[PDB]
Amino acid sequence: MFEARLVQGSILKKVLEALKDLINEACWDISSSGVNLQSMDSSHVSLVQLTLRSEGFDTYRCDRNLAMGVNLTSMSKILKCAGNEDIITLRAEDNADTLALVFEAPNQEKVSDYEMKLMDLDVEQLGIPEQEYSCVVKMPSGEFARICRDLSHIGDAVVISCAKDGVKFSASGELGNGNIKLSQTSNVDKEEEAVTIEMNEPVQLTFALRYLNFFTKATPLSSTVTLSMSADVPLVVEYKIADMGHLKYYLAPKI
Amino acid sequence: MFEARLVQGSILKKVLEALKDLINEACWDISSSGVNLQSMDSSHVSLVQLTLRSEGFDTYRCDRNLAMGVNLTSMSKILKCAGNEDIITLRAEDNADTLALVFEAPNQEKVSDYEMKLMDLDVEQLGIPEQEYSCVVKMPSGEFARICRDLSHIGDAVVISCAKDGVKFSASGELGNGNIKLSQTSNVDKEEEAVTIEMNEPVQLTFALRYLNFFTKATPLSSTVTLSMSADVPLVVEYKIADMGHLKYYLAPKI
Amino acid sequence: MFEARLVQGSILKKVLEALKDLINEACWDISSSGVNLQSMDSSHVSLVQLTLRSEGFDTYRCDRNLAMGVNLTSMSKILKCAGNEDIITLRAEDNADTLALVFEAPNQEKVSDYEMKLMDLDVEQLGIPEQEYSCVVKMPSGEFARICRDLSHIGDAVVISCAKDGVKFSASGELGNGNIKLSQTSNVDKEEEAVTIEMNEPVQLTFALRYLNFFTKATPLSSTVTLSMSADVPLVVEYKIADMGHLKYYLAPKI
Amino acid sequence: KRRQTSMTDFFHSKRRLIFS
Amino acid sequence: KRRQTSMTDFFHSKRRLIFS
Amino acid sequence: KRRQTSMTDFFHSKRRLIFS
Repeated sequence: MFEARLVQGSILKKVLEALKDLINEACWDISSSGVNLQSMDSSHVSLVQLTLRSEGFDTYRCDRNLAMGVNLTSMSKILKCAGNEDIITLRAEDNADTLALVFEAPNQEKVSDYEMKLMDLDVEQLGIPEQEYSCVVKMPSGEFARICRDLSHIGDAVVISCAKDGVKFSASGELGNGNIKLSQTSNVDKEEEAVTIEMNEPVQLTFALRYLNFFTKATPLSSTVTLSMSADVPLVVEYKIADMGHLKYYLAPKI
Repeated sequence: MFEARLVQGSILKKVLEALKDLINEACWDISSSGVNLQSMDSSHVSLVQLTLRSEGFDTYRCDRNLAMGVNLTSMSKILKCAGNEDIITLRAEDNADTLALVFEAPNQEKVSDYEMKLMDLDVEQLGIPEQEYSCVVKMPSGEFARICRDLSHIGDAVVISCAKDGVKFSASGELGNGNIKLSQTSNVDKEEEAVTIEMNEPVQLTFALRYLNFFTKATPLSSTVTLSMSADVPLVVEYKIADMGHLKYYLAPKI
Repeated sequence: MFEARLVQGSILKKVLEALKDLINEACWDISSSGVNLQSMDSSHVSLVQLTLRSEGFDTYRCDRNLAMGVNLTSMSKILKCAGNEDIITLRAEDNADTLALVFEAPNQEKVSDYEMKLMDLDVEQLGIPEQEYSCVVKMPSGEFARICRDLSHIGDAVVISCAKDGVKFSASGELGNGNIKLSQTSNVDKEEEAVTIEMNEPVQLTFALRYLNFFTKATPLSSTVTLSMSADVPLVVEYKIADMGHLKYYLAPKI
Repeated sequence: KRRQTSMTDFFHSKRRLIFS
Repeated sequence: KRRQTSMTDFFHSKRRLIFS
Repeated sequence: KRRQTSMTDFFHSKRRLIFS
């Protein structure tokens, strides 16, 4: 028996609104410590790692580990049937090939029951090494999304160049070029609206903007976003899920 | 001479925004008691009955009965040219093949005149028996629209099962199933936000969701909606037009 | 060296959002008195004349005159990368085939640099005679846009008939006709919301509504719009750019 | 379910000719 | 109406070559 | 730039068979 009661259900909705466009299908690993997901997109250029820790839920029960082959399209379709203020319960058995989703409205007098068909999956998982990165930039999520959106008008690629005092995003195309320079902020009057940079060595990397534009659909999950970059390795775009866990987008560079 | 002055003109706009997508053409019957419409869609699966009583208008004049063959597409196009706070006057003769629509703005200094070409029609009208229904459910219109919209993500059909203490809407497709259970409300603190059920016998019927989604475009007409169901007969979806009349959508079941 | 610092940068954005759909490419003439543009659309049915006087900018420097062949599509794309509260600087050389656009955010800590490729152009310019018009109508811009939008539902052409006490816009199509009559307002309680008419002789002209619908995309530039009409000559649709200059749309009639 | 019925399976159909 | 005129039927056309 | 790499050029790929 697996049962997770989550009061702030909208979170999960957001989780599915940040995934279903990048990955159509994924394996959801359910354990006593919570929910884990890892999945490359069909082009294997990007990867996603989702973590929803058990303490994030209002209640949580998981006797034995379960691997749920899930169609994220249908799951997003089902989560579309849940309100923002809805309390959502996930429930699954062991000898059952489905996932139950119970939506409770704040009346209380409206109750929804949804049974999602689970599927078979032949997927690839990657071993991700626990490492330290040369550049770590913490910035507003909306700012990053806006930057990617804007530079998407210039070219296909974006050059992220991080120094110690500033982070720059550049783009070049047949109409010309564009440079966006964000300086470090004196966070003497704030905390989340600030742009901070932790640098060991200056880093310069080039990435595909379409994948980043796929990534920035996790913006409603957090007011902040962190970018981890090292030389000639995949970029990590992390969104923190408050009182819950995180969502990480890995993107292979253009060496 | 036929002349109807309506201060709250937006109503009529709504009336045309709830019809033109389901029926492209209809006969408008004008009499001393008001305006009546009855029309099946091209597939004859659904029917619509519109009633705009004469006392609903600010002023009303109708000497002899008139049958106006009207293209609801062009009529909606014309009503798009009227503001929400506009006072609208309908005027027609007997030896004229057009309908005049006068739009008055709340300045007063803006005046609009529109002449709509009327057309010939070979339509089918149905004899609708005055009857009592087994189940009558009065619920919020936005709630019904939301339910149809949501279950439209699951399957093509919706199973409405009404008991004495609750009304349920179910749907099944190749992604799984979904159940939505609305309980009766203790209307001790409300009137329009409540869900009430008048039942003679429990009723279970299956309907096509696309037609219902056509029906729910009459939502701006009222805050409430009533569902009349009996065994193996067309469902009645009624929207009350305040201080005016009503709009009824009949939908044939899937026996 | 040419350098124009404009604090209210959104203006320029609007300028490009009112042009790029009607004309894809244009020559920007830069002189000590400011910026001038003149360009017919590809069908030569309409013409546009833009004037941004130097006193409208916060700072302005122009040593020698410059003719910049500009792709308004790419320029609009670049201006999409600027915020509404952004301070925008235009900068160009003489021996350079590009235009620099610097966007400054109100932090101040965000800085954007964009280099736009300039192009070669073989364009036609018209000699526009300085004349007096028979009818000049000053009216709300949103009102004009709304009227064009509405009459676009009736027919392809609009008949503007201006007398001394009122201005009328008519349209006819296979669904019927429509007349919109705006009377002169007693501006005893207003200034910009008023409709005024200066007439030497009553004027009646017919125009294509698609071009006017192209014109009304300059609505965010001003709360007012002026229509200059004389017999069998192009209509002038002028939008005033506050503390800056103007934007004029000339439209050839249907004689 | 089995078959999607129509409104004419329940109500009597009256044909009407409207001129305008 | 009869014929949709153009702006060149009223104003004199000056051709210009712009290099950039 | 020169070549768009993939995630498998950096991380070791583990194939998994999930039944449900």
